[PDB]
Amino acid sequence: PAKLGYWKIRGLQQPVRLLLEYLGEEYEEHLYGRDDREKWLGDKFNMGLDLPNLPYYIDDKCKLTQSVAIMRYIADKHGMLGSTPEERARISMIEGAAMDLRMGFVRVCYNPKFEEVKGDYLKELPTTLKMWSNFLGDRHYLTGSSVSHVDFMVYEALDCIRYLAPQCLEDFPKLKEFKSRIEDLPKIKAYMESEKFIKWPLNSWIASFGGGDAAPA
Amino acid sequence: PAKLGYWKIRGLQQPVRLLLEYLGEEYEEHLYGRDDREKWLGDKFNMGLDLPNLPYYIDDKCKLTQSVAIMRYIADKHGMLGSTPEERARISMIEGAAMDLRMGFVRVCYNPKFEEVKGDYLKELPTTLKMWSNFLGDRHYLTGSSVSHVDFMVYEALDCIRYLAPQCLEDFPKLKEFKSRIEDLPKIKAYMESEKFIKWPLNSWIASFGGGDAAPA
Ligand SMILES: [Cl-]
Ligand SMILES: [Cl-]
Repeated sequence: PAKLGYWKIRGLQQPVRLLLEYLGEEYEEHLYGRDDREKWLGDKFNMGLDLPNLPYYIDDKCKLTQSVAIMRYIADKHGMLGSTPEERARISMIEGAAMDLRMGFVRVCYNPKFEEVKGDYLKELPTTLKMWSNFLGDRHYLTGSSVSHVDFMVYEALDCIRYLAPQCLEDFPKLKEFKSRIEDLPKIKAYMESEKFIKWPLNSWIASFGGGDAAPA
Repeated sequence: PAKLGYWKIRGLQQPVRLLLEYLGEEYEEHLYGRDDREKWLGDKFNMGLDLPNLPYYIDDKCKLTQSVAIMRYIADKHGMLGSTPEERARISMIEGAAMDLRMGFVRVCYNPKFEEVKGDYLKELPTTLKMWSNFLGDRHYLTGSSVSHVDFMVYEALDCIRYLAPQCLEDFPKLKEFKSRIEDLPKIKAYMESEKFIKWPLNSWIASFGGGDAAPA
């Protein structure tokens, strides 16, 4: 199997987890707990990684860091990246916008004054969600009728964002719909129920939101 | 034949500018000045962009946002992205790491309390550089002996960073040589000496650092 590693959090790794599970690809993941930082600092430079970082992916053929590069590699092996330069670019665009969606949630959650700036993120949030809703249109998924790694990225961002704004998707039922379609996919549903599934934390433990040891309610 | 658009700043667009200039590709860019926020918002949803954002790229066969997606499209047309899944993935990794290098500089430059957080950034900066230096080794460029879009990304991040830490490259002569090699590139040197070159600001005008209406130092 492929070997992966990350913190025992959702973060940037969830979408790759989801992708692998969807494709039924075999993997084992080394999970670094909250108090394993020092442990990583000594694996970091000894796995043969060109640009050491978390997450990583290691198999017989390839050694990789950068979560989207990892997803893209897995997808590339299954011919999922696009058949033309314009198809591939379009997927690269959705991918980058998806990262923006996730990272916008990172930069609000890692504010030292979180409880006094969440008011503004949430104000610009509907505009951002409207853009995604419009882009989806009547398609089942972001790139057409087949699932793409990009769908797992957006899915994860949406499932995270709703912990802050639980009702954010009420105005965007095509995004809600999209969200459930992903959750209801047989391999994804089975996985979301499994022992291996990580539901918390969203971000690293130290974040003002999306961290800690338990979800808020 | 190709139409682009961005703020009249360096930011995320420089590497695409550089790439186009290097490849001798023909293009014309709409530049939004500091007094043009509202001019952009009036264009933002009127150009047929699937996911409206800055920068954008529009031509005969394709409309795009996301700067790296744009660079990847241009590079894809010239067969520069990799011949195998593992080659393509490794380029995708360097690309992501390059974005981390640039964004770490963003994260410090837009930080409300700049002079306070620059200490920790400048503290970590050598470990990051050391990583890039080690990855480069004796190669002329990041992916071998040919120039990649990835090289322009790292180049731009390095040229930006030295305005915050002017000495940072002296412990790393190979990176220093990489800088020169790119600047020495015939078509690059030319564009950099042209009237088309945006030299400042590095980030948006409003940043704590790399900002202002012009700044020699
Ligand atoms: Cl399934
Ligand atoms: Cl040249």
